[PDB]
Amino acid sequence: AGRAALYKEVYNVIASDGSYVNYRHMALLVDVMTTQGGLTSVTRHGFNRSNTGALMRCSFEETVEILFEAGASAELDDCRGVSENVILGQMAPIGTGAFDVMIDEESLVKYM
Amino acid sequence: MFFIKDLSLNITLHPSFFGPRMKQYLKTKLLEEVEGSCTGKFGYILCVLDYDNIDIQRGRILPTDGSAEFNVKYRAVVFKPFKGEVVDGTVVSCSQHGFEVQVGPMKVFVTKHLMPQDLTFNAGSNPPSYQSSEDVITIKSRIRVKIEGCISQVSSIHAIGSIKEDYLGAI
Amino acid sequence: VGQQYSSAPLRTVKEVQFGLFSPEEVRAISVAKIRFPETMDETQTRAKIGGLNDPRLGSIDRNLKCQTCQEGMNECPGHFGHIDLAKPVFHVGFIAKIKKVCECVCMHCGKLLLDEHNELMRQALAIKDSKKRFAAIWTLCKTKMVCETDVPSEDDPTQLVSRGGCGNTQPTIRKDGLKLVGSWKKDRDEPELRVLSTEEILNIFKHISVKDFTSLGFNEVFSRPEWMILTCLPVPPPPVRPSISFNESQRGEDDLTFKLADILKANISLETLEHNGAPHHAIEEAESLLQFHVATYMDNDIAGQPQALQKSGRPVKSIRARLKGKEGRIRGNLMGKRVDFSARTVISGDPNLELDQVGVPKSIAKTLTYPEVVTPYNIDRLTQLVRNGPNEHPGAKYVIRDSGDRIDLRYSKRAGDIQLQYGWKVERHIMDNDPVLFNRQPSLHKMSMMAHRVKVIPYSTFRLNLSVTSPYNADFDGDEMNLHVPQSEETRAELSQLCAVPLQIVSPQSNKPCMGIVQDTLCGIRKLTLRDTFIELDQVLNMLYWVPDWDGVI
Amino acid sequence: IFVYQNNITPSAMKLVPSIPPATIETFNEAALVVNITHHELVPKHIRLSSDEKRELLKRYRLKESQLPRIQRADPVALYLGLKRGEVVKIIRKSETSGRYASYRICM
Amino acid sequence: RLVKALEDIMVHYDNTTRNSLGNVIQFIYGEDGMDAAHIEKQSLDTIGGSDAAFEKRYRVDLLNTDHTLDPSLLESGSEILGDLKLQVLLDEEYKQLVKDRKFLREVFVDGEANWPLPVNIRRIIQNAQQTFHIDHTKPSDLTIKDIVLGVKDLQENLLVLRGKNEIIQNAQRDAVTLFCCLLRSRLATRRVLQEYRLTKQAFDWVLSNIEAQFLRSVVHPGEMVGVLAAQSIGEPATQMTLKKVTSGVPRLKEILNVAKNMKTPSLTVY
Amino acid sequence: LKEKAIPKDQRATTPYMTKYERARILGTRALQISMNAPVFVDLEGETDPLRIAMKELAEKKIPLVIRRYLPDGSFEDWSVEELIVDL
Amino acid sequence: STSTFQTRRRRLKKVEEEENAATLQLGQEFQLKQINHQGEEEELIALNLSEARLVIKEALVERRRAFKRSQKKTREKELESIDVLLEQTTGGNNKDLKNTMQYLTNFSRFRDQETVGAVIQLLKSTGLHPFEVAQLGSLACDTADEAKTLIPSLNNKISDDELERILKELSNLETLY
Amino acid sequence: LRFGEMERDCMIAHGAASFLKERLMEASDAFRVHICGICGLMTVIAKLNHNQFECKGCDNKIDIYQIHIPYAAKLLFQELMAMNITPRLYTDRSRDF
DNA sequence: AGTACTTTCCGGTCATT
RNA sequence: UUCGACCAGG
DNA sequence: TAAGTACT
Ligand SMILES: [Mg+2]
Ligand SMILES: [Zn+2]
Ligand SMILES: [Zn+2]
Ligand SMILES: [Zn+2]
Repeated sequence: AGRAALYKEVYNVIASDGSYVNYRHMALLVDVMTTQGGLTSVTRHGFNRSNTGALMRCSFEETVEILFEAGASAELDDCRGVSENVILGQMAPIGTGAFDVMIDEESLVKYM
Repeated sequence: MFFIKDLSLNITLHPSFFGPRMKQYLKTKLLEEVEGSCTGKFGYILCVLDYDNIDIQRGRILPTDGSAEFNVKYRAVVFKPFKGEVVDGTVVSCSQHGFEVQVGPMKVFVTKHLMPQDLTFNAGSNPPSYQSSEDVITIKSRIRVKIEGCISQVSSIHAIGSIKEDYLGAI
Repeated sequence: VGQQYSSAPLRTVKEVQFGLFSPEEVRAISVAKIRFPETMDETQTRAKIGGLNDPRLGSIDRNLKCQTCQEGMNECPGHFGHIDLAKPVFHVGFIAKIKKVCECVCMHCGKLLLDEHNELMRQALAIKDSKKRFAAIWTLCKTKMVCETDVPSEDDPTQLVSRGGCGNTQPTIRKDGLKLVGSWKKDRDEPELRVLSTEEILNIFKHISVKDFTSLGFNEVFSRPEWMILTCLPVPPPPVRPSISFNESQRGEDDLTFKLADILKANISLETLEHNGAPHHAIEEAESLLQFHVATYMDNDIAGQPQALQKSGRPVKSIRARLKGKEGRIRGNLMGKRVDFSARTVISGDPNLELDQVGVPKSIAKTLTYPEVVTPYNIDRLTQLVRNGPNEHPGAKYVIRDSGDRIDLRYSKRAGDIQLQYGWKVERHIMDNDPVLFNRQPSLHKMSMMAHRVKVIPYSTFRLNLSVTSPYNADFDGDEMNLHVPQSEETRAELSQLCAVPLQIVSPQSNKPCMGIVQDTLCGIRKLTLRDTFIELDQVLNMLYWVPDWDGVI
Repeated sequence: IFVYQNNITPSAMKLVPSIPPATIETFNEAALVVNITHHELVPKHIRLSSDEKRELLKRYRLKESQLPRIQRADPVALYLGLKRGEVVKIIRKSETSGRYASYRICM
Repeated sequence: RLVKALEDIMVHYDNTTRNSLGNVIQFIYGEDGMDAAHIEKQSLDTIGGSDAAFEKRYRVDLLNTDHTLDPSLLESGSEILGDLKLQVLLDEEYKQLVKDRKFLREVFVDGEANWPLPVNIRRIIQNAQQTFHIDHTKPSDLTIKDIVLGVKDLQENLLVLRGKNEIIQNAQRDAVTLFCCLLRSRLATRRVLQEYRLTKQAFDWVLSNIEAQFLRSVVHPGEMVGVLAAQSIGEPATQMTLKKVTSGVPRLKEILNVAKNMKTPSLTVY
Repeated sequence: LKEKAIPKDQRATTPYMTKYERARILGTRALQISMNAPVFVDLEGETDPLRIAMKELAEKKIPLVIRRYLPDGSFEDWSVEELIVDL
Repeated sequence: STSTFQTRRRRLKKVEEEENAATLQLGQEFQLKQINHQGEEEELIALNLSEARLVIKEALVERRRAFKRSQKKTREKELESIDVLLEQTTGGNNKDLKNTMQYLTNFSRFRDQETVGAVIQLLKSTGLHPFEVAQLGSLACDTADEAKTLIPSLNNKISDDELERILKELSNLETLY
Repeated sequence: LRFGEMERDCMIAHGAASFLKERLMEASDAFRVHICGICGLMTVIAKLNHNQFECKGCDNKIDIYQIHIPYAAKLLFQELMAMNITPRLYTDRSRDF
């Protein structure tokens, strides 16, 4: 029900202006903010502390402070993070790259 | 000693050859870059067996150029000598420091002082050799060596072997 | 990218294993002793001394050599060097832990202060999360200050069980600058304050148990606590601390290249004291200096004021500083860079372009280029562009052959010549209908960046259609805009199939279209409506002719 | 279940987790004057069999951690009395599709 | 912040909303799997209106001279009146439209019946209309079975999730429910024949379209929803140029900060 | 790894091609075509690659395969041939 | 290069590279327990000369064959017969294979895929390790000593008499020339 | 001109995957380094001529990959190393999931 | 328990180093 | 390149 | 600017 409020509140903020946002969005955010357990704040105090990789959280408000304790605690990064790959110069698993493409030699013969 | 290990290799094929008989080209190239290869972890790659049932699997297209990359899984015949391994080959070159036996695709060398004493080295000979009381070792003479040590290098493998133990020498 | 073929297979990074350097590794890796603190001048003679930068490390002066690694400058990334310290030093950023760890283990024997025996501990040994064990463990043993030798097991509080030994009281600890000091309580009374020598700490750690590492947020292979203390120092190579030469007979050394210069100096001076007139503790007055530099070199925005200003009063860019958010590596160099194939000018409306179009000025279209690959389909057209030159509009300015070599179309004694080769690339001019990404910052919309159709036009302005105005959120009161040019056949596709303006017409942020009709067109589309309003032949005819898809039926 | 009035002694409560399997819970009167589950906002939850759970996971291909969570002390978590590991199914209404199925494991 | 906080969130091929850990954040993007883009404010006619009007509109009784479909509408009009095997489907329908009523009134208490929903049905028929030059004069040619049984066979295909099991195929029903309600609302026997004289042709068409059109309005596994939603909120946040509560911008800040001491605290007790 | 390869049956994902998919299939294909790869359709006089691809893609004569990874790592395999192309 | 069916998780400290000796301790890449492509396990594959001469020939041959389905669209006597099979299905610049067949074809000890068969069926009742079960097949041995000495990995694995019988049945199957 | 953070976020939204990379690499940084298949570092002494590769210390010469990454990144890394922190670059996942 | 401290997106000038 | 300032603009 | 932590 907390969620329900957190949403209701955020929604009212956008409504006061006479604007409109399709649920889903405010929902999504209001959710990301909740799932974890309670009220996880959209700030260096909250979300940017979760289990997410290092290189990611690394790019927002704590950087070095964060990287330091990453090697100290020998963290391992999945490189599933958008940011992760942006930093490596690789194609991020995002839309266009949320999947792979292959030449199926088989079908490559019936075509002639 | 000669083995039949299961290997695999990745070839990056350029869209160019994304033809009809691609399967063909791949295999072909597989061969270009293997039969004749050499590693310490595999030694001499000599021949790809079962040319026909070579697995190609689906290759995936890289992502900046159409080049595709298939993990060609094959099986072949290998040979990588070992220290303490006993093999017999044919001598090739022979000097004042010993002769070199050729056990297969490899060349094993034997030091003058890594043979017996009753075996000296005759210089003014033609072709050059090593004489004994009853034995005579030269070019074509077949020897059986005990590979004392192995040294990997570039695209080949050498090793020093002895004939000082028993049941070792000519035949 | 990089150029020159490498028989080295190529792959993508999949994982990033964060760790800490082990003094032994730092050594193995290094290719430079790094004994002298000077830069070069073999007695003014120009070159580099086997001392600092290039005692085998990277290079400068446009000269191959990188330990024969040749390649020279571009291609030879740096090759770390090291520099054996005199005495162990903290790691400016780790102190925090190093300290918080001691409060978790007692010296002399060096082992935990709470075994499976204490129950409140059990619960703190099940939590799987390095960050959380060590954040609960610590909270539990930061209080107890007596290395218990006998404790009441899972039975009677009467019966006492034994484990490790040496009750040697545990001193509480506090942080003063770059050192750790603690008091040992003596009963009978009054404290006993002494400075914990690194040399000491380091030791207590080396002995910490293997399972003890782990229990506390660490890793036997990648990060043993004992490494938070610097024994050997890795020496970033030129490319990390490059120079800046004003031709010759001058200087240009980088900030970093100095702190090492100091660290190095302040190291030697120490050494030359432990093998000479060593007034015992008139040294720890010069060992704090190394702990200082080798600290600041990494971080220089501490609480203990002394900024370590460099002669002139300029703060000194610490490594940390280089990564610090915004304007910095991570956020300014990696998460967002400057790029090529881009242009920006002033935008102005033009009621004559289809919505999805964008007016690009010849000036630019002749500057920006798209690499096309010589194919039998184009050969002809391409060769014509090449001949045309890089001055006439529909043309090109660079032909590049398989042989990884660029023909500069504006100079080449063969400009006019050249027969293309299927497989060659011909960077040509941006042509009418090359998809591009147009945009107006601040970008806070999918729409702040859309793909348009290039339409080469005269005069100097990006001329965008009016209705696509409100999505970028732009006026023409002098507003500027950015244009990026795709580069690979598959890149374009991504713009044209997902970023094209016609697509952005209906927006998800509000499940309603996001572009409409404004100003004249709107205002006028009301007037032109009204019952009151009629139009006569002569004109109704032209109006028809204007709608391009008029079925020709008055 | 033990219902206290103004409070229990810290000497007392430290005797609940000393006789497993069995379990005990502490509730204040003033907190049970009203049932929270009856609140407009709070949607109805539901416990899940260690069968229904080992399923949920298998059908989404989830590991225990990737699942949304509920506090061990959460008002509703108590009303139903979950246990570190039990999963609750939250079914609420939705302005996008009548009903929505959500899951909350427990920490 | 809003962004950095949701980058990693996208819809994975299973139609779940997760991040880089794979921690489910939404089991079906937006609790319905529909892409924001394909949605319009439609009206769930079944909600508002007097209990009286409701009957006059959706109720069909084949056992009554005044509550049956006048044979001026359906071709097989006269030969139906009374049939008892039909008045079972004809009543199954109604009992449902009624379940519907009560359901919506339990979700949208306000009474507001206009909501965002994929597939604009209003128009889809409007086209059906002037596409088949349908004359409001002569009688249809739909069996009563034709209608009711096809509408039921429609909901069967509005697939959002696909899975080959209960848990999954159960969610299916869920993330569609609302829509169907709107579907049954506009494809109820009386309506289908009295309000929009559809022919067998038109109807079979109107159905086909709804199916296809729906299947398009699903969300694409690939959509980086997070970033999207982020902006979608933080965008109309900049356009905020400024009864005595805390207000907009500062408040939103207050909210994302999860601050303990809010300027305005209030609390409405009914 | 094959435990991570889902059978052609038991298949679950969308029977239709995602907009990103096609977008990439076309791009990708275009690229290759522009690389002098072999074209499997009569170029009705077409000469622009992404154009050709758009054709190959409508005669569903593209030798590619979209491998859809799942959150847990297991993937599903589909062919441009199978995949329905609405849009 | 060319990977080998077994991703050994190398966690940084690569230091234990044991020695190589007829202590049957072959590089990790040749444990008795290696992995087959099908994902199954399988005993190492030990080829004794002349048994190898046949595997190679058998494929170098059936290659020439499938090299023509697609084409449409006595000691000194075998030196010549093989040289051709190469100059048809080999790389020609595989000077190793050339030399591998000479050697392999000269020191070979059997000509029939039947003889080589029995050799195998025989030694394969020993319970011996593949590498020995090779040397025994490609090295002339008259005594248990000449044997248990040029293959010191045998020493305690088989009575002298037994090993001696086997050696008898070898020179007995040893095809002439 | 600059393709700052915001501009990225947009492409990410668009799902314009490849494009994003293209701005980030090909049209900017893009660099090619070598690694030790063992100790995920830049150590590698690539002579890219006599094909020699080495990496004494982890002592290789056989297991070596080549990767493409934004030069800025290489730096990020080298800067991190000078701070005595190790960022490992591995070409294969071993943690599954 | 209080007070201070630290932590919007995007050309050319001058001055110093 | 950098620090600083200023500016200048959307 | 204004808020939030961590710190003295
Ligand atoms: Mg303005
Ligand atoms: Zn170099
Ligand atoms: Zn102790
Ligand atoms: Zn290495």
